[PDB]
Amino acid sequence: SPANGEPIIVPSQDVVLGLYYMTRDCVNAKGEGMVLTGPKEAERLYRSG
Amino acid sequence: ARVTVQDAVEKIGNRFDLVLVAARRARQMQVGGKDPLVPEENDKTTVIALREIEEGLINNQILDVRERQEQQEQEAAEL
Amino acid sequence: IKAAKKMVEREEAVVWDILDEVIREHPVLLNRAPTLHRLGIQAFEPVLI
Amino acid sequence: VTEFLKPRLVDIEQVSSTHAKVTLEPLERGFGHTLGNALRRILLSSMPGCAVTEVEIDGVLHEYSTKEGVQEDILEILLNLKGLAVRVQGKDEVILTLNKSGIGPVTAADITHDGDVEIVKPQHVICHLTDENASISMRIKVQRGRGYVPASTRRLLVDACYSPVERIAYNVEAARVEQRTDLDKLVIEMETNGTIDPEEAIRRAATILAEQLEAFVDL
Amino acid sequence: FLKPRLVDIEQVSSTHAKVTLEPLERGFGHTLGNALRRILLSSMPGCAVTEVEIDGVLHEYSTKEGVQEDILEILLNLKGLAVRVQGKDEVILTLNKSGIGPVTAADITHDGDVEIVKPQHVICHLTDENASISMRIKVQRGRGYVPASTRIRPIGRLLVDACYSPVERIAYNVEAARVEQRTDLDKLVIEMETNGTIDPEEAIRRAATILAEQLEAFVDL
Amino acid sequence: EIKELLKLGDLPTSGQIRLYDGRTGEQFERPVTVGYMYMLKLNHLVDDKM
Amino acid sequence: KPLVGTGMERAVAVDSGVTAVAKRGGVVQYVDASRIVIKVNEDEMYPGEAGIDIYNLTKYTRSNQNTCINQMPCVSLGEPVERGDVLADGPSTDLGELALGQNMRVAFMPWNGYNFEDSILVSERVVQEDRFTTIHIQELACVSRDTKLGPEEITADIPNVGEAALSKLDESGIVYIGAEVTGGDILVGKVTPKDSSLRVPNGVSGTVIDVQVFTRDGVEKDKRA
RNA sequence: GCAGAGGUUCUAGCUACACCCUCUAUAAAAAACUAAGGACCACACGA
Repeated sequence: SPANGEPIIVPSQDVVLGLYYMTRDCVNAKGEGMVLTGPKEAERLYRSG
Repeated sequence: ARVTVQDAVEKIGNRFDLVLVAARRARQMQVGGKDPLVPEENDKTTVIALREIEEGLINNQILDVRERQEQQEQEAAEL
Repeated sequence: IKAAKKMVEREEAVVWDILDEVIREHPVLLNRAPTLHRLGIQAFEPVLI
Repeated sequence: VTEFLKPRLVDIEQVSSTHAKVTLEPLERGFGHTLGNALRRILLSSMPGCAVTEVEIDGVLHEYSTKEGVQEDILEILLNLKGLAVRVQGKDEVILTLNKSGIGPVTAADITHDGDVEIVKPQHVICHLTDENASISMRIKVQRGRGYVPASTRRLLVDACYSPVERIAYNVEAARVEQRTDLDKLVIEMETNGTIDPEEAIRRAATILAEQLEAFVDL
Repeated sequence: FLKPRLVDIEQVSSTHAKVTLEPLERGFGHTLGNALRRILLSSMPGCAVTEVEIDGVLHEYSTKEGVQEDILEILLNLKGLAVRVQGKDEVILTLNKSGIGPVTAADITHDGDVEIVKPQHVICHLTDENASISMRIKVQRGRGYVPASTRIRPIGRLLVDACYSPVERIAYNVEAARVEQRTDLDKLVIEMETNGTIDPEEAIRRAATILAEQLEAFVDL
Repeated sequence: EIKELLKLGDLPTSGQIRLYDGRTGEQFERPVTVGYMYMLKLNHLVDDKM
Repeated sequence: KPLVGTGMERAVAVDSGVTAVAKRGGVVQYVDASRIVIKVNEDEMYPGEAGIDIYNLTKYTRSNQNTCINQMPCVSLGEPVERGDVLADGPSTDLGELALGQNMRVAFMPWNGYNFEDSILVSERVVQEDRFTTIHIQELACVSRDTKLGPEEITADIPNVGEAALSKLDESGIVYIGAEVTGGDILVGKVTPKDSSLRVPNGVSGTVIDVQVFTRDGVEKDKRA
């Protein structure tokens, strides 16, 4: 944006809530402490439940 | 098709000279008989001009060179 | 132009695929009515929906 | 009444032999998702396919330890085993013996051939050795199970990657037919370990799903 | 991989009935459940009416005399007429009710092939013994939802909306059946809710058939 | 009062159900509110403004 | 009806003129989609020359905002009504209550951004069951002016028009009641002395329910009139 | 096809933004076709 160096194309309200729900932590959740072989394995684990 | 213009402006780095040169090039490629010196992929003249720019082939001085070459070839057949 | 007007007024199937042909790389200026900053009128490659 | 448009593998623009991108022609609305999700569940859920399931390190016995020369932690010489894509035919519970000393990485090519057991990534660097004297060894037991199963469900146990596929993602999007309003263009972008081709992975998943439908198959 | 097979079509009613498959392998439970539910709700051959012809009514917004209901909501009632065909793909049904009394769907002068499944579905209330509704109801086949406009002629024709969707509510519920001696064979049930025009067994048969046919897009036979 | 009315029917008191997804066919975590809001339809249609 | 109202919607639906209220209690002698005949009870009878009280309902009539001012009888042949009762549910009314919109299952969750900021995401089930369809009544006035050398005459004798143009028109230049007219179609002749036919403005579509032909004295009504 | 007229249709059609052919003072063998269009104030609002 020409007003300030802050970008104007910013995730506004819903996508940011989804990301916050994604990028968070609860000390007890199904399959915690597992060791992953890369982010692709993390996606495979989550989509398999 | 294409999305951005940064790879185009980076060599014409006024972001306004880009518009003028690619506009006259798209003119010579649309109303003129010139064929695109960059492969065409069902893309309009504007993105074709941008692609011809990004490939380091079409710039302001190159366009002037083409114009005066056409002028010389025209006046060579008139003599 | 009379024949073209008739063809586009009937919106034949030969008109839709030609339209999607002419909107390949043709930006359109979206615009909000109470525009204040210059980020209030951008352009996009319109997709026919 | 029953006429339904069917695509024919319209775009199979495979990037690399371990990552393809299948994109079908427009399908009737409500079918792009019903096929993408079905294939996703089949692929992330269950296919025949061999992978490591457990390993007995010769010198190391606890899940949390470390032996000199191997700067990689034993937990990491376990992740690299999860990444060890292995294909076997006929034999199921085959045990692979790894044995190498000397400075340098332990490539997957160092595992002895052990009959018809093939490794698709010979240059898979499991762990690095910094000492000539250190002779690392183990008995990695691969198995041709069906579908992913972690170690928490069930000598050192490692998670299993029985499914040859590693990443399934279908991003269905609208397509067009000359009159039809909105038909969905399914886009399956999918990776694999390399043991089975991505196109072949999709074909085998479709085969499994169809074979689970043969009872009610007609015409 | 054990294949699923129909084992129960328990007809809890005429409007709806659950269909259960005894064996299903781990993971395939919800897979088949969601696939079948989606393919049933989306695409199943319906029979809802498509065109009505009142006797002395020109446009659908007119009001015939004697009927306690205006023509528009008579059509609104008709678009949910639970009817099914067996031999035809389109049929024109004639109705001639006379005298005071609600016009139940049983009054439709049906043939041997086209048979209604809800003979109590009231269409309109006649409120005069000297007034008589007369409808030439056109019934077609089809699938999904088709509005009046998006179907490409005389004055009397009233183009009603189409609702070719025999199923109204599908809900699968995987379970745990201890088949033989192998555990984890998740028994699957389909608490489908049709409108009485499609056999639940035949509904599942056709849904699986279309799923296979469209899945044969990338596989040999 | 609204809680007791909910509990009279064979409905959860918390007012939230576990809406299974229509496409993935998988349970939504964090059970979501479901109820019958009285939605109007405003006169500002689109076919008179397209 | 609103599944959760305020109890006073009945008051706002009876006080307004939308709902034909029973100014005289009695038993419904003859109900119809157009008229309601009320047989007055003995107690509410006028002394002599008594009888019935015909509540002549108003069917589809153009509103001011081009909505359907429609009335539906909510009673049957033989159901008693009392003073101040409600007989015909007008526009956006149900059994005497006020029902502006409808009600359907609503779930509060982000569903793949389609309800991103404030947008609703209605199901195809709403449209399929014809839940939110709204009648809109448009009006197309057309006049016949005192033009020199012959006035404006409404005749089907339109020139430079094919049989498609004369299809929806009658033999006197006026469209039949109930023709599925669409954009550009002709409805009224209005031949001017030398073709000023009132045609459907582009975009608007749908049936034509009623044509009214006013006429001042001094000119004879044509065939459709 | 640039200044006019005529032609097979349908009063009239010469590029009027406009559609075919002829020539510079003469009218017909010929199918697809036609019209250049409209101001100011009050009110309900909506973003």
